[PDB]
Amino acid sequence: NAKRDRIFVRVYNVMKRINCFINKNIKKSSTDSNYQLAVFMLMETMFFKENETVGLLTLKNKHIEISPDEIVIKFVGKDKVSHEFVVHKSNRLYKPLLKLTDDSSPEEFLFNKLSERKVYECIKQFGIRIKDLRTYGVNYTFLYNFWTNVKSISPLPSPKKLIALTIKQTAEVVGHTPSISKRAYMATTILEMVKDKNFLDVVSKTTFDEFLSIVVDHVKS
Repeated sequence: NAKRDRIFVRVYNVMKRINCFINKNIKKSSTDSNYQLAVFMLMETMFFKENETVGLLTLKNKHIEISPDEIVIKFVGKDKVSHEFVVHKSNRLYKPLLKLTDDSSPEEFLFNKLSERKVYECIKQFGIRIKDLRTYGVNYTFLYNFWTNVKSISPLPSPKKLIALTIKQTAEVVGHTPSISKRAYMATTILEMVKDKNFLDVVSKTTFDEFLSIVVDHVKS
């Protein structure tokens, strides 16, 4: 598919762009609305909807537990969408989020100099809408699990069972079974690379970045 190839490839590159922006702005003090973008941008793209977007900007400094080796973030977006993820000391987020946290203001929002308009516009100015980042994430999650499968499972399941296992894992990971258009685009894409006799054998020795690149090289061609 022409369209989906274009987008996947577009985001793989756009992501490279948002990461430079990040490494620019995180050096920018704290109070900077742009330093606050770079921190939120880091939080977004590091997906490892609209509802929970609210809760994050509705994130109070008093729900951000901070300790020597971790930071536990807690929010509730429209009842059901309640979460409590953690950030480990080593992870890219810990320090900028440590610097962003103001403990002298428990009831004020972490991302106080940002909101709906601020974030949304940033990302879109990168050449991709929200949607583009979301489907990309599921494609990234599918490729990650697929990758993870080929190096952990010996002997290998074979193209159809490997693919089916990866979709199931991505549904378990992302929380829901992705669209049929999405599953179809990823299974096909994978069945077409599998036509190469050494594809799987090489993937079993790639790092995830070598692999993701091999996949962009293919989609781009």
